[PDB]
Amino acid sequence: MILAKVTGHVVATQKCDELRGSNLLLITRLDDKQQPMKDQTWVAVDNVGAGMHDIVLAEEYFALNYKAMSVVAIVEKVFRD
Amino acid sequence: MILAKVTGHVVATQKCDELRGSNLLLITRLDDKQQPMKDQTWVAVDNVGAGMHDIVLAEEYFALNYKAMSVVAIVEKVFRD
Amino acid sequence: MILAKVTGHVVATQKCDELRGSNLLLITRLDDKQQPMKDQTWVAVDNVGAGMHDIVLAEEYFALNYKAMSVVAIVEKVFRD
Amino acid sequence: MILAKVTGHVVATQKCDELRGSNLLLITRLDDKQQPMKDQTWVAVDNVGAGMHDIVLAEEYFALNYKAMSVVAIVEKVFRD
Amino acid sequence: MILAKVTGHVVATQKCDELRGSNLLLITRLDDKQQPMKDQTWVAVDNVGAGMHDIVLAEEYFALNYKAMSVVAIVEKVFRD
Amino acid sequence: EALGLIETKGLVACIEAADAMCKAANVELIGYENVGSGLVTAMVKGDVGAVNAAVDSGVEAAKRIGKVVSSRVIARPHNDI
Amino acid sequence: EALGLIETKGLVACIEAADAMCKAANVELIGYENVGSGLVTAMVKGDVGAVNAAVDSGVEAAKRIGKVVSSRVIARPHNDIEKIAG
Amino acid sequence: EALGLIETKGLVACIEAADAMCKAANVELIGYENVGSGLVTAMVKGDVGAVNAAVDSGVEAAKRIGKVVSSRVIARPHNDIEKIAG
Amino acid sequence: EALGLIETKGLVACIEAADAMCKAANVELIGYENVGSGLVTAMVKGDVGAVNAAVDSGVEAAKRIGKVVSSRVIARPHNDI
Amino acid sequence: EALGLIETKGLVACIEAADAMCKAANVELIGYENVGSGLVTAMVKGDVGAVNAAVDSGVEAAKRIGKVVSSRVIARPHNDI
Amino acid sequence: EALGLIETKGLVACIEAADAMCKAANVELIGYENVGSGLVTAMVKGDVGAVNAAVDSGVEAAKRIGKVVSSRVIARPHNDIEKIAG
Amino acid sequence: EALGLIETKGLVACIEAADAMCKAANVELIGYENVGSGLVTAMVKGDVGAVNAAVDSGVEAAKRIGKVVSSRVIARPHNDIEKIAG
Amino acid sequence: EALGLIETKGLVACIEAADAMCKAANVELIGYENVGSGLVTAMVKGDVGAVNAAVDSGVEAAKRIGKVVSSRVIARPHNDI
Amino acid sequence: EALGLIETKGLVACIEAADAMCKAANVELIGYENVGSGLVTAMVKGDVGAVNAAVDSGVEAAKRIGKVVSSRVIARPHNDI
Amino acid sequence: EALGLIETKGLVACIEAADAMCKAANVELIGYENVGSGLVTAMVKGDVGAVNAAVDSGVEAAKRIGKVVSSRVIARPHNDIEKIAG
Repeated sequence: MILAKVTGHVVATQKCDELRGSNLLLITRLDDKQQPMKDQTWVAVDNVGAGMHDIVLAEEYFALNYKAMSVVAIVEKVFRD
Repeated sequence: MILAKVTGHVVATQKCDELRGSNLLLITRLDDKQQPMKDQTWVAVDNVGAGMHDIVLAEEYFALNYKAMSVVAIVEKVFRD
Repeated sequence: MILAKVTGHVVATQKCDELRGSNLLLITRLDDKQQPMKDQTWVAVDNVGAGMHDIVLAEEYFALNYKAMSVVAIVEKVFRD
Repeated sequence: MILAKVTGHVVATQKCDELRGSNLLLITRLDDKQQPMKDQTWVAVDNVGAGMHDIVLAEEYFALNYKAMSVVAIVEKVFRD
Repeated sequence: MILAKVTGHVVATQKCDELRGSNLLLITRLDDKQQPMKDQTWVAVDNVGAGMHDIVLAEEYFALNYKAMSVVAIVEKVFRD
Repeated sequence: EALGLIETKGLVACIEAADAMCKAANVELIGYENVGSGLVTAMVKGDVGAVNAAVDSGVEAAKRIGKVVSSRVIARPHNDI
Repeated sequence: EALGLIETKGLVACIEAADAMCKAANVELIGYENVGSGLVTAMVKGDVGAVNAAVDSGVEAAKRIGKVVSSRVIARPHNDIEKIAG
Repeated sequence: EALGLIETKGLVACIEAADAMCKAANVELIGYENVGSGLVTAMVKGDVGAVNAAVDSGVEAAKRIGKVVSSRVIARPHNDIEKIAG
Repeated sequence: EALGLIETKGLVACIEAADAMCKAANVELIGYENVGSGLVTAMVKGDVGAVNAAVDSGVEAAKRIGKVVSSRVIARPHNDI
Repeated sequence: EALGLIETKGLVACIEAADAMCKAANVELIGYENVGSGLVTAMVKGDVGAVNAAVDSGVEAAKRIGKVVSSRVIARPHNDI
Repeated sequence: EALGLIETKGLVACIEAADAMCKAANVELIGYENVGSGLVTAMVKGDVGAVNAAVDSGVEAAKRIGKVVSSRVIARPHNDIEKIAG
Repeated sequence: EALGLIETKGLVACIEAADAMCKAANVELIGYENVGSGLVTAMVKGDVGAVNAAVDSGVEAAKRIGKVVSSRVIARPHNDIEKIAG
Repeated sequence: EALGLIETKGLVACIEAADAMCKAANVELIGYENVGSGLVTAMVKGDVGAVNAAVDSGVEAAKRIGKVVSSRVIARPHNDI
Repeated sequence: EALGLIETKGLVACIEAADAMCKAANVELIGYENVGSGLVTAMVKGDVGAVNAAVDSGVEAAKRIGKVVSSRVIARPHNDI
Repeated sequence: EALGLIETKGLVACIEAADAMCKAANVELIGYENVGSGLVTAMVKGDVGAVNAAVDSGVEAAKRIGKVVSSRVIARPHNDIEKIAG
C-alpha cells in the first residue's frame, strides 16, 4: 500500500465491463510531510467510499475489482517519528 | 490504472499467438497538466477502440489479453482540483 | 524483499475486511549506509511483531495477508562489504 | 510491453531447470527517439528468435517461460507522431 | 531478470516459515560497465549456491521460494556491444 | 440537463444511494420525495455522461444494503417536466 | 464528521435505539425523520470511531424489543448530504 | 463525435427507431442507407453519452414492431470513416 | 501495393470491420461495394505488412458483432486488377 | 478516554496480547489483574479509534497461542468506573 | 533484548525448566510469577538467538516430568511490557 | 532480409511451390538444394511480410500435387546462415 | 576448442537448428555435411561453456519443427579429429 | 562461541553441507572427522544466531543429494568440550 | 574454479571414473580420499563448463563396472572448502 490523497475524479463513458458501476478517483502520492508530490498520480477504483481531500491507502494490482488498483482504507491517524 | 495518451502504433509481424488480431498502441503517461512526459512510453494492446490523440486509461498486467497491458477505458472528463 | 526501517504506524478505522485485526506500519527504505531515504515510505501489514526503529525485511505483493505488502522478517545482522 | 533493443547476451551454466534450453538476451529500453537509455537493461528469455541490434517487444512477468520476462515480438515499423 | 552482484548477506532469526533453511544475500544491481550502482540493493533467497563477489541473475517475484525474489543463475560471460 | 432517479424501500438505503451518486461524478442533488408505502426517491441532475455514471454507482451501493426498486436516466427531459 | 443511521418499525424501538446510542459514545443526536409506513430513522453525528461504536450498541438495544430495518455508518458524507439530513 | 447505428429489416421499423432516437437524446440524424434485401440503417451523431442513450432507446422502440438486426456505437470514428457515412 | 478484403453480412458489421482496420495500421481505405443479398465488402490498400495486420484485426472485431463471410489479402495484385 | 479489556487463560497468553495491543496503536497500558482460576486480564486506555484497533489486534495474537475468554471496548466509561 | 516465557502446572516442573534454560544458553533469569491454580511462569532475558535456544531446551526438560502449558519468545518487547515483568 | 524455406519429396512438387511463391509476393528466388532421398528444398528471400505470404501460398500449391515435408520462415537470419544457403 | 553436433532429418530442420545455435552464444559455425538417407548434420566450435549452451538451444528449436536424431558435445576433441 | 554439527553418510554430502553452511552466515569451519561406517561430521563455530542459520541451511542442502543422519546446535558449550 | 566429486564403492570403480574424467575435458585431478567402508572419492578441478562435462562422463564410465554412490559439482566453492580438499 501507499499513503495518498484523493485529488479529483475521472468520468469515462466508453469502458470495459469489469469497471461498470464504480468510482474512478485521482490518487496522488504524498511525501513524508503529508504533502502531495509532483507527477505521482494514478487512477484508483474506489472501494470504501472516499471523497475529495481524504487521505486514503491505495493498494496495487490485485484487489478483486480482476486486478484493478483500488482504495482499501481511509486513514484516521498517521503517527510518524 | 494510469492516465495516458495514445501517441502512435507498432507494426509487428513475427510475434506470439496470444497477440494475433489486436492493436498495439504507444501509450505515453501524461502529467498533472494533461501533458505527456519524457521516457514514459509503453505498448498497450487496445481493447475498446482507441486511436491517435485520445486520452485513455491503461491498465497493468492482468486484463485477459494472459497478462498483456491493455487499454480499458476512453476518458471523457478529468475533473481535478 | 527490501531492507527497511519501521518509522511509524497508521490508524485506519473505515477499511476493508481483508485488513481487520492487523498492524499497519510505515516502512522507509534505507540506503547502503543503513540510513533512511527520502520519499520512500510504504504501508506494510506487520506479520511477525515489529515495532518502532526496527530494521525489517518488507516483502512485495503476495504474502497471504490476498496480496498485501507485509513484513516477513526482523533482521539481526547485515554483513555488507 | 516495452520497446527495447537487443544489445548482447548472457552465458550462464549453473542455473535452474525452468531455464534449460533458451536464450538470455540483454534488453535495453530505448527512448522516444529510438535510442537506448542509460541503466535500463534487463535479461529476457528469447522466444521468437531475435538477435543483436534488433528492436523487439519485451513483455513483463507472465509469458509461460512460469513467470520469466520474455521477448514476444520483433518490430517492423514504429509509427509515432 | 537483472544482472546483479552479491555484496553481502543477512542473518535473520525471527522470520516466517516459508523462508526456513535458505540463504539471504544482498544483491546490488550493476550498470553497463559491470559496476554496482547506488541505492539499488535487494535481498534475494539464494537458490543455486552463489557467494560473495559473484555476478548472478536475480529474478523477480515468482520463483517458488511462494513469491520470494531468488537467484536463478550464475553468470559466466556477459558479451555486450 | 439530464435527470437521474433511484427509488428505494426505506430512507437509509436512499442516503447511501445519494452519497454514492454525489461522489461518483459532478452532479447536483435535488432532493428526496417519499410517496408512501416506504418508497423514497432521490433525484440528481447534470450532464448526461455524469448522470449516467452516478446512477450506475448509486444503484450498486444501495443494492448492497437495501432494496432498490427502480432506477432511470432521462437524457433530454421535457420542459413541462 | 461521520454519520450514523438506524431505521426501525415504530417509534418505541427508535427511542430505545436513540437512548442507547447517546449513552454508549460521545455522539450528538440530530433528530428523527419518519417517512410513513411506521418507518422511523435516528441520525447521530460524531467522530468515526465514536459513531461506529454508537450504531453497534443502538442496534443491539433496539433489536431487543422491536425490529431494526437497517443500519449504516457514513465515514465522510458529501457536503450535499448535509442538507438533506439537517 | 460519436456514431450510432441501428439496422432493421424494412423501412417502417427504421422510421420508428429513428424517431425514438431523436426524441430521447440530443443527437443529429445523418440519414438512412439501405443495401437491398430489406436491410435499412439509420445513423445518428452526437456526444458519446447522448449517442449511447439514443441507441438504447431506438433499439427498444424498433424491436417492438419489427426486427432489429444489429446496433453499434463507435465512440471515436476514424476520419476515413467520415467519408463512407457522409 | 497490397490489397485486403473483408466481406460481411450487413452494413453495420462492415463499418466496425473498417474502423478496426483503419486504426490497426497505416492503410488507406478505398471504399465499400455491396453486391446484393446483404453482402458488403470493404477494401483497404497499403504495404503488405500493414495490410496483413489490418485484415486480421478487422476480421476479429466484425466477428464479434456480426457474421464475417470471407477475408483475403492479395500481396502482389495484377495490374489488370 | 476509552477502555479496552482482554481476558485470557494463563499469563503467557496475556503478555502476547498486551504486546500486540501496545504495538498496534498509541494506547497506554494500565496493568494486569488476575481474579483466580487462571483468568488474567489486561487493560489499556486511549482514544476510541486507537483502543478499537488495539483490542482487535491483541485478540488475534493471543488467540494464536492460547485461549481468549472475552474482550470488550468501552467507548465512554462512567466516572464511577 | 528478547524475552522468553514458559508456563507450567506446579513449581517442580518450573524449576526444572528454569534450570535447563540457564544451562543451555547465555541468558539471565528474571524470576518466577505465579497466578494461582498452580500455574507458574519463568521469564528469561537475553539476545534473540540465545533466548530462542533456551526456551526450546527448557520446554523439553520440563515436559519430561510435568506439564508445559505454553511457551513463547518475544524478539523485541515494547518498553511498556518491561514494567509488568520487572 | 527474411528467409523462407519449403521442403518437398521430388522435384515436381518443388517447381510448383517455387512458381506459386514467386507469383504471390515480391520475393527473390535463391535456388534449389537437394540432399538425396528425394528431398528438395526451395529458398526465397525478401521482406518479412512478403516472404510470410509467399510461403503460405507456396505450401498450398505444392501440397496439392505432392508432399510438403516442412516449411519455415526466418524473420532475420544470422549472418553466418547467409553462407550456407548462398 | 570444443565441438558440438546436431543431426536432423531433412535440411530445413537443420537450418532452424543452426540459427538457434548461432544466436545463443559466441560460436562459429563450421558447415553442414549430409551422409544420405535424409540425415544432415551441423557442426559448431567454440569454448565449452558457449558450445554447451548453443547445442541445448539448437536441439529444442529444431525439435519443435522437425525430428532431431542425435546431439553431442565433445569438450576436448583429439587432434587427429 | 556456539557450535554446530551435521552428520552425513558419505563425504560428498558433507562437502555440500559445509559449502552451504559457510555461505549462509559468518561462521568459521573447523574441520571434518569421520568415525567409520561411512559417517562424516562437519563442525562450525561462531555466534549463536549465525551458527543456527548455518546449520538449518546446511541440513537442507545436504538432504537434497544425500542422507543427513543428525544435526545439532550447542549454544553454550562447556569448556571441557 | 569449480569442483567436481564422484564417490564409489571400491577403488577400481574410482580409477575408471578418474581416468574418464581426465580424458573427457580439460580438468586437473586433485587426488583420492577414502573414508573407510570402501567409499573412495575423486576430486577434479577446473572451469565450470569443463568440470561439468567431466563429471558426466566420469559417472557414466564408473557406473558401468561398479557402483557410483553420489556425484556433485560445486560451481564456486568457498575459500574455507579449499582447505578440506587440499
